[PDB]
This record gives sequence, structure tokens and C-alpha cells, in this order.
Amino acid sequence: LKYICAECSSKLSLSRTDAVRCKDCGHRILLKARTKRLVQFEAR
Amino acid sequence: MIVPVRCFSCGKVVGDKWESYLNLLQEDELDEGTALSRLGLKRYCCRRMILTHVDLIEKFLRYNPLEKR
Amino acid sequence: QARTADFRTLERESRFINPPKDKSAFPLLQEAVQPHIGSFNALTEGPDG
Amino acid sequence: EWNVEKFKKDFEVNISSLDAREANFDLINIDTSIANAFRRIMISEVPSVAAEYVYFFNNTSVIQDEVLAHRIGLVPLKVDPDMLTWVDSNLPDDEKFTDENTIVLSLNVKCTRNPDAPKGSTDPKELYNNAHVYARDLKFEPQGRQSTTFADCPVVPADPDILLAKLRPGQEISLKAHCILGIGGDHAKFSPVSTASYRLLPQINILQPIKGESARRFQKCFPPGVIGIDEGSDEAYVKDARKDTVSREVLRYEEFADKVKLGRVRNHFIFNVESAGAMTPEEIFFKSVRILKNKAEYLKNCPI
Amino acid sequence: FTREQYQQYIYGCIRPEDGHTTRSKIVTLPPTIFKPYPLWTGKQIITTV
Amino acid sequence: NKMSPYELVQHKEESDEIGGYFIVNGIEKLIRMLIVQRRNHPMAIIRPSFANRGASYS
Amino acid sequence: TGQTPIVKANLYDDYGMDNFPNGFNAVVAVISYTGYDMDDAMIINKSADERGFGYGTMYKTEKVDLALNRNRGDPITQHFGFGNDEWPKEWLEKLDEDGLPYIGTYVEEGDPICAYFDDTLNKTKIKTYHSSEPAYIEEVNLIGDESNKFQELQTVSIKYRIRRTPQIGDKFSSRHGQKGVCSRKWPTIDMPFSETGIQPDIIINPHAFPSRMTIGMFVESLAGKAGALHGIAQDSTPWIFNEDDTPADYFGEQLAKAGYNYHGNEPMYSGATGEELRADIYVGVVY
Amino acid sequence: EKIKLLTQATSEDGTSASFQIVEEDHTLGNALRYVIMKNPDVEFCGYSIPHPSENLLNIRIQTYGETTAVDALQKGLKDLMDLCDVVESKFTEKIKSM
Ligand SMILES: [Zn+2]
Ligand SMILES: [Zn+2]
Repeated sequence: LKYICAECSSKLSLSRTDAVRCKDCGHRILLKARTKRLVQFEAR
Repeated sequence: MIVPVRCFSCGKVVGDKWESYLNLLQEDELDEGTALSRLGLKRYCCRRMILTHVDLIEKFLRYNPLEKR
Repeated sequence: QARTADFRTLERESRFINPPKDKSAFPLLQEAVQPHIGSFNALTEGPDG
Repeated sequence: EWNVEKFKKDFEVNISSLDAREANFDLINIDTSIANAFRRIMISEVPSVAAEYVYFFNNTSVIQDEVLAHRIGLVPLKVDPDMLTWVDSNLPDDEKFTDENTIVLSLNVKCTRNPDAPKGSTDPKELYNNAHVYARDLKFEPQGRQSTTFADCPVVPADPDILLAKLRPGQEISLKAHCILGIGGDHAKFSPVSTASYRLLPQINILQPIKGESARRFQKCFPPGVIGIDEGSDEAYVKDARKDTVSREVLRYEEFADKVKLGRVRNHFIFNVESAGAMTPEEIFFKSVRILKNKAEYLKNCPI
Repeated sequence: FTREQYQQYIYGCIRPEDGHTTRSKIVTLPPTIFKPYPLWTGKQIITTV
Repeated sequence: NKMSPYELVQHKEESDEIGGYFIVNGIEKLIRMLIVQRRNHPMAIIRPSFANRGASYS
Repeated sequence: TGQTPIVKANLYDDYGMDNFPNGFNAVVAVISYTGYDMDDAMIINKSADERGFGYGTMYKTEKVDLALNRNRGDPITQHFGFGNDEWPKEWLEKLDEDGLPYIGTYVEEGDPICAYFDDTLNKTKIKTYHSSEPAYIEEVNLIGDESNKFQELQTVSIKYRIRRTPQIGDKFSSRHGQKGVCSRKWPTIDMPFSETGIQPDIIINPHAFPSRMTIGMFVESLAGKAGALHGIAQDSTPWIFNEDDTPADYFGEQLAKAGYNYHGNEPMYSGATGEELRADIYVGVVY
Repeated sequence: EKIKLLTQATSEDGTSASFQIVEEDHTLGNALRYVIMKNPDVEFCGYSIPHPSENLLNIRIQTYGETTAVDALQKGLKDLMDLCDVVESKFTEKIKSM
């Protein structure tokens, strides 16, 4: 589950050559969610 | 946006005094000058932080794309 | 002290938590765009259609 | 003629108050050159421990990453700077952070909606779970041999209720923070002092007698514990020349253009050191006379 | 200006090692006043500047 | 149109969001106001450019 | 972090400009002290914007689109993701398995923005970040096309955030026309300090005032400071003062009831030499 | 490389000499200048930062003879060490009184 619907906020996954839409409602905008990864900052 | 830790002109820790300030204006009906004096904010650089903070993060947080609405 | 405004805290802060479910606060800001809003509305509704 | 015993005969200290956070004391018959040098080390050169490298793993909250890392830099940590040493910048990032020069903090908080909230509520502490992230949510993780020397005193923030961040359900923050030493001249977060500054002792020079009902208005032109009237004869005198900020309120009146002038005692200092929590201001001033002593001791040994 | 103040303003502006002086040694003037304690003048600052 | 500032936040817009403008290709365009002659009022006008309509023009 | 001003009109709270804070209150000392702020410039306390004074970001968004070079029902030759060829494994650090970058990652010049496999060349090309200034990736939008034929994505919107910490040469301004770039972030131990313990976080030259004749900034200094001591906001909508009741008489007596002086001056010391300065220094909090 | 005698401004006699200390400021420069101006053999003295953005500190010493400027600087560093020792003891004498 890597993507979030912009309308109903359902965490979905989008396979290859797949229709870019949410399954719970036909909304055509998807938000790429933030997956757990190391990001480094200097606290200044 | 959210309350500034460590006020800009001297360095007094100020960020732990926002929720104590709204408590001392709503339940205890004080004016803004008595409440800044009860929290220990004496210097007028320290006073204009909690006095003039807008707390705009409470308006940002109502746009949550990670939850149904 | 006569020439003092007020920091409207606990009114600014209360309005940030929940927006008004009735009409909007600050109606004078809505009147600044009424020559734009009211000019698009005149060409679809009003007298004579 | 000057000598270090002549200065020892004339210098004294009159301490006014102690506290866990704020000291107030006096330096008598010392130069403005030296009293500034103590004032400039307590702000800029006495070390303290603050979070410098923050390692984010997930941050889906509204406050972004470098701002929330900058706030973790600014929270004071109640930890003794004498317990751990300095880092070396020439070392790479694998060997630079050891257990003798780095204290590790962690912040793993998840927000979710509270089903036990009352109906028609507004208070987000009732309405949400873990909606407010404070400074005491930064958890100390002892690594290596520092789980014995810090077991007597765990690393806690000196002001635990600092509102770091705010969340809504779905959102989460997961980070690791490495807090090392540093002086206040590098960043402001390494200064262990709210403010450390002096004011010279005000000298209120009464030139003419202020008998009568002029003393009831000469008293009003100062803070109330400064000018008192004598009970025997009506005559204004100085009770406490420390309680006044130098307002020059008497200089606004044509009655007192000659009866008083406001001087300043030349070598009398009033330090007011307000600590940020980690060290006592007894110790911050004690470390400042040691830095300036070791600063001249360093140049005395260097080859010219 | 006293003797510590007067000689501080000269080396703060001349600085012989960067090549502003022409003597390889900063020369000064006798003070304006000799008693009770020696004082200089801001005329006498720019004289030796 | 008649949304409360509560319902304008639930529809992602902004709480006290004033309208007025056109969204065209993602860019918020708006047509400016122009100050122009009053309607339905014959005003007496002297212009030197009225003489350049030809000869004998005042 | 924006702030509401001590000194504001009564129309400020009527249009709801607290919803949009466009500045911040700053302890401004009108003093020739530094030498670095003479003609039109200004300086900041260095430890002020180590604490976030005047900090802001910049949000930049560009649309990477893979379908602006074709027409009319041909096979889509460019697909997001990684193909099966020998593409270099260097850019797993920036990009996900979808050929799209991760949220929050740090991108300088030359790093890839997206990976796409090309069918007419049988090669995974990458577009790259064509900007000399570093940025962080905040959000990635999957703009899906609307048609009866359901289509693989060709359009991606990516938003960058750029840390605009206030460097020198950045223009600040008052609410009176007193602009000017920053000359130096002057350190705290080198700034003047008052008897109350504070230090100013802005120094402005007194030689910016006589030719410009902005006495609204002088009286904002008395009004701003006397409101910071009492916890009150004094209104500043124009023509609430006559020539009889000067505001310098009004805000002076508010400063005189707190302990400060009627003229808004404070006895300050130097940071370098530490000596008592000659005259008391004109200070205050303006916005 | 901390202390450095600037040889383009020193003297053959050793009486006049310019020094240069790295990573110092007004904290040490003003404090050391006061102590060496208490030496009754020093003719001229002053400190000067060339540029504030560069952590560099020049100190000039000129004297009336019979002592080099290096021997003056070692005395002023010794007595600024001793001045910090008598203000540290008397602070401890009064912090234990309370
Ligand atoms: Zn959906
Ligand atoms: Zn402050």
C-alpha cells in the first residue's frame, strides 16, 4: 500500500499498467504516501 | 505556526508556556498582562512571544489526507 | 485607556479549532470581492433571466 | 601601580541570591574589560549538550522535517556537560559518535482517534490519542557503557512540557537524535543561559536638600524602594540604589534640574545569570572564570 | 581619552603589519593634560592618526 | 456558493476563502477592473484630436 | 512563525488578518553601533535566527509529463518504473520501485526526479533535477487521466521545499517604508545589551529617519514596547490622536508607569568594550 | 600556529612586536590588553580585529626598553591568569557562606 486517494483517503496500492484511480470511489488523483526511510538532518 | 521554543532575543524557554497561558485566560479569568507575569515572563522580549503568538498550526491540522472526513 | 485594541485570543484560538457552522466571521472581507462575485451572478440570475 | 595582591585587596563579591535556575551576585572593584569577558563566555563559550543530528525515519505530521528538527535542537537537556567529551570532525560518521561523546534520544509517537471521547467535544486531548507531542516524549537510550554512568541520572529535558509538535490520526513521527557538546558561539542552542548580563550600580547624587512636600514627589519619581524619607527630619535619602532601573524621571521636572543628578558607580557590577536548566548558574559562572584562565594558559604554553 | 582608551583607537585603525604606518613603530603625542591624570583629546586622536 | 467556513475546510478549500477568480490550467486568473466613462451621460469634451478628423473640425 | 502585532489598526481584526500573519515583532534598537548598517542596510542578531527568527521556506512545484510527444491511440512508449536492462543501481537512494521519488528525500543538482522505461529505445531514461539549489520532496501527485479507456499514468506532479534561512543580503522591511538588506548576522556577545538583560534582534540606523521622515516608526517603538509590558494591544488606526494629545505623551506615560522612561530610551552597554554608552538607546518592539 | 609573531612589524631590538592569535575575539583581546597596560614598562598597546568574519586577533606591544615585547606578553598572560584565580577563590569564599 503505497498510495493514498485524495478524496476518500484510502491507502491503496497501484499495480503495473493499472487504472490510476481509487477503488472505493472513482477519484483520479493519488497521493504518494511517505514510507519509513532514513532522512538525515542537522538540527540548525 | 506552532509556539516558538526558546524566544529570539534572550533565549528563555517559552515553548512550554502556551498551553499554560490559554488555561490562565479561559478558566482563571485573567487579563493578558497578569497571566504573562504569573508564568514568569518579565522581560518584554519574553512577553511579546506568548502574547503575540497566533497558533496557526490548529488551522493547518484540519487538512488531514491520512483520514476519512 | 481609550486607544487600546485587544488581542482577541480565545476567540482567534477557538475559531481555529472549529470553523463556524453558521455564516462566516469577518463579513467585511466578503464585501471586498462582491463587485467580482455579484458581477458574475448578474449574468445568470436576476431580472429577465 | 598595579599588582595581583593590590587587586586581591580591593576585589570582593556580595552575593544577593541563589536558586536552582537564577543567581544574582556582585563584582566589586573589577574592570569593565574583565566583567565583559565573564559576560561573553557565559553566553558564547561555556559548553552545553544539544541535539545536533536528527535522524528521521517517518514524519507524516504537518510541521515539516527541518523545522521539527530545529525545535529538537532548541529543547534544553538536563545533562551535565562534564560527563561526556567532544567529537572529532576529521573522523568519519561511523567512528565519530561513541558512547563517550554522544547521547541518543528517540521520539516514536503515533496518533489515533479516541473512541472514548464525549459527544460534541472540542478538546483534542479527549478527542484524540497522542495528539500533542511534548519534550518528555524524547526517550533516552543508553548505548554501550553509558547505561551505568547515566543510570544514576537519566537524560531528561529540563523543561519537559515544551510543545514540540501536534498530530492528527493517521500521522506519526519517528526519529533518532544524537545530542553532542558545543559552545554558544556556534549555534544558540548550545548556550546554557537564558540571559547573562550586568548593569552598573546607579548612583543617585542628591545635591540640595529636598525637605517638605517636594520629597513626596521626589519619592514618586523612582521605584518605591529607592528613595525614603527620614523620620526625624523630612529629608530624602537613598534607601536602596539597586532597586531602580535608570529611568531619569526626575529629569523631566524643572524642580529637580539641580537638586539631583544620576551618576553611575564605576566598578560595581550586578550579574544576573539565568540558566537554561542543565547547569546551575553557580557553576556556569564558575566555568567562565576557568575558560578565561585556561585561555591565557593556552597562549602561555604555545610557541611564539 | 585616558591612556588605555587613546592607544586603543590608534591600533584599531593604523595596524602597522598591514602597511598603513610609515615608521615601523606607532608614535604618539604627549597628552593635552598632565595633572591630575593624563588625558588626550579627539583633536589629538586625528593628529596622530 | 453557500458553504459555511466549516464545510469549506471539509472540501479542502480554505475557511475564509474569498472567491473572485478563475482557475484556468491550474493557474488562478482573474479579469481586472477598468475605469471607463459613465453610462448615459452626455459630457462636453474638448480634445485637440477632434480637429484631426479632417478640415473645419473644431 | 508569524505573529500578530502589538501595534495594529482596528481594521486588522475586522478583515481577519490574524488568519494570515505576514511578519513578526522584533526588538528594534535605533542605534549607530555597528558600522555595517549605515546607508540603507540593517543587521540581525546572529543567535536570533539560530532560534528561527524570520525563517521561511519556499514551495516549488513542477509537472513531469511523459505524454506530450505523441497522439491518437498509439502504444504508450514511456512507462514509469524500471525495466529489465542493466540500469545503474546508484539511484535506488532517491527513487522507489515505481520510478517515483520518495517523500522527504534530499535532492541536489544532478539527482534523478523520476525513472521511466522507454519502449522505442529499450532503455530506462531518467529525468533529473535541473536546479542549482537543493530541495526536499514534500508530495508526489499521481494525476490520472479521465477517459473511457483506462490508462497507465503519464503525468506526475512533484512539490519541492527549499529552506530559506535568512542569509545576509535578504530584504527585510518595517511597516513604514524602511527596507534594506542584511549586512551581517552580528553575534549576541558583540551586540549592545540593556540593563533589563535583553538584546535587540534588529539594529536600524538613525540616519535612515531624517531624510525619510517616518515618525510612525518612532511612535510604533513606544506603542509596541508599552504594549509588550502591559500585555495590551494599542490601536493605530489613523487620526485617533490630535495635536493636543500627542501619542508620544500617551505611550510615554504607559512606559513611565512600568518603570521605563517617557521617551522610550534604555541605558545600554557595548558588547565589544562593555562600557556604558553615552546616551540612552532608543529601543522597542516594532513589527 | 595559535600565537604568531608577525615578523613584518617586529623590531630588531625586540621592543616593538605585533602578534596574531587565531580563533579569538574581544573576550581575550580586551581582557589581555588591560592587564598588559598595567605593566609600567609598556609604551604602546592595543588589540585589533582585522575583519570580524575572520576569527583573527592582532595584539601590539611596544615598550620603553629593558624588556622584550615577548617578555611583556608572558607577564600579561601570567597576571590575567592570576586575576582569574583571585576572582574564583573569592566567589567560592562567598558561595559557601550563603
Ligand atoms: Zn477514493
Ligand atoms: Zn526573551
